[PDB]
Amino acid sequence: KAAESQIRDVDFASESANYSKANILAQSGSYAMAQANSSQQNVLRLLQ
Amino acid sequence: KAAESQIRDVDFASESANYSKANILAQSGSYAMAQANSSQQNVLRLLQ
Repeated sequence: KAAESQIRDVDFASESANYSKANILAQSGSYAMAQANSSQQNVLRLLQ
Repeated sequence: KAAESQIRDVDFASESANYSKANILAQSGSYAMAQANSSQQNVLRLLQ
């Protein structure tokens, strides 16, 4: 029963680290997308 | 998609320059046409 646990279950020690890392990366990626969508507003200064 | 954009779309950077240049040229050409039409009034001074 212990040898099976070694294969099947997850260790919350590492799992919470992975989750927090992925969450901060999600925030960063959302900011990057929000900036990428806006990165073209400068063209209007040419046209106006 | 980016490789296609490189071939198909236009860059407003250069396009606005081309457009403004052509517009100023149009104004100058219109003035030149007006002066060309008017450049014959001086004959009347002979006849009068």
